[PDB]
Amino acid sequence: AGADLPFTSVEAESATTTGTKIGPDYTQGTLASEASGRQAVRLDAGQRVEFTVPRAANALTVAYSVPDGQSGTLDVYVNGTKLDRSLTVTSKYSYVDTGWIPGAKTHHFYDNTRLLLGRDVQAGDTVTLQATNVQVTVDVADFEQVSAAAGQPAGSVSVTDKGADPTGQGDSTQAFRDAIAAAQGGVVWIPPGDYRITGPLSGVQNVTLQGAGSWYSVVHSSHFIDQTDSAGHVHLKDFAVIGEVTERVDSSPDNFVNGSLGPGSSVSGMWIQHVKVGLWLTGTNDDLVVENNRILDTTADGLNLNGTAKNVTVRDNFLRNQGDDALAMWSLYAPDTDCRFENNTITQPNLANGIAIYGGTDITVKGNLISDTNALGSGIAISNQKFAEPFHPLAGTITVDGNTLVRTGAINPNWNHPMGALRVDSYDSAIEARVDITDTTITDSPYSAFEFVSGGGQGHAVKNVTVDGAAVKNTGTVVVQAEAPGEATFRNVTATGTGAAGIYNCPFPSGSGTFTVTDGGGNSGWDTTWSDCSTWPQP
Ligand SMILES: [Ca+2]
Repeated sequence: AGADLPFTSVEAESATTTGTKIGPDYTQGTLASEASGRQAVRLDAGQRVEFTVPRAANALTVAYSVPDGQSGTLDVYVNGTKLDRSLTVTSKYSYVDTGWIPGAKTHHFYDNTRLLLGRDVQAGDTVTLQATNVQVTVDVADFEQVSAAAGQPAGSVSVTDKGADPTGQGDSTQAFRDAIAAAQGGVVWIPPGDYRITGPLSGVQNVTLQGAGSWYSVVHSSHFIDQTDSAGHVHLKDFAVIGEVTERVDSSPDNFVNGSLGPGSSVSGMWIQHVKVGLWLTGTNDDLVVENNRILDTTADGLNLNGTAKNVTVRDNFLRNQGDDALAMWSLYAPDTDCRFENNTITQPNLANGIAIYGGTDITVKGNLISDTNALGSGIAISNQKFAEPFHPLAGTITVDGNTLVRTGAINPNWNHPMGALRVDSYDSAIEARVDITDTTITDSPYSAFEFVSGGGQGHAVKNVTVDGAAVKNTGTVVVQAEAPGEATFRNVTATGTGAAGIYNCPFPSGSGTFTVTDGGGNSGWDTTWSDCSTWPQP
């Protein structure tokens, strides 16, 4: 499961250090709770963490936190020799409050900082991070092989020929606009450099915007593309869009893409960071492919298909440190139809879900690796929670296949009751789609594995659900947390290390009916039921 990625992560807590390990802790609002693996290494200015390089690499991304209000640098050594550049570390993009979200606490403590090494280290080499001028809590480091900067394709129109400033001083918005107009049906080239784009660009259609690689062609914008419609055939490729967003303003489109890329479009090879939402997509995006991107450090969702999406594929992306659902489909206005989230890797959404499907028709969630979620969500949520109107509830077949969910689920502070790793939630209406949950690996869940709930207390049925094939290991409470009326069939679910019981079956509200668990065969390790519905299984 997960994205096919040209990098390998090494947890700081698995490296050799003179600092202090923090965690594990799942408690909402703690520094350790937002760390990958629930653990990190605090480095005083004393102290270093020495990583053994896991693979050939020439680039480094580090997830870290520094105290709010402070900033500094983190030195890098390779084989005991100090590199001549350091990582910039700051709290500027961290420590986000969302008081309007009930139950949310201050969050978003970490950030990601990157550096080309100027060297190509190899497996067995040592990369050491040394704190010098600020206390740095290091979570995890990614070791990547980044290709050399690509050359300009023949016939493309360079933004610098239209007046763009690759030193990042002047505003390049008009130059990009002029290049797009001059390269209709063709390619706009973004040479290596830093480009300030106050933005937004609109009328982006019939054009490829291509950089030399997301480590070389860097756009600095907090409002890059914003348009309600487009003729489509837009291809965004191989550049970075890095904003300066430090808060979540729901009414402000402080996003990389806001609106419509039109039909037949694609987004690939991008590095998207320090925005509110990476891609807030509405309207016509038929057949859009969003693939092989990194979306890091966003104060809200990584990507949301907010209605009308048709045959959109989001695949092979890496998402870390989103401020809400990392990937979401919200079928307002018109159903998202035949869309798929496939083979993505998601870690540490600060609140809410790894993947959330709210309504929609014939949706696939396949092959994703989702780790370390927090209060207010699940690893995967398949949901009829509407939030607003006009909403289109789940319809057709929802295919949830081949996903791996690691340390997902959390106590919701609004109930003091937990959300499970994977939930089906008949929040505002009964499940009228078929929901097929197959070949799921659920590992080290702090609470329950599978949850079936009508989360608003309205008593709508969770039904038409089949769970077929699962490897469930080290579940804190129950394999099945059944709190909605309805029915589901379970086959081929193998559980080990279940903390409390196989099944908790206690539907609410009283008066809304029973939930029938059908044992379809092949199940093992969870053949017990929690005896007392008036109590809660504890981890
Ligand atoms: Ca960690």
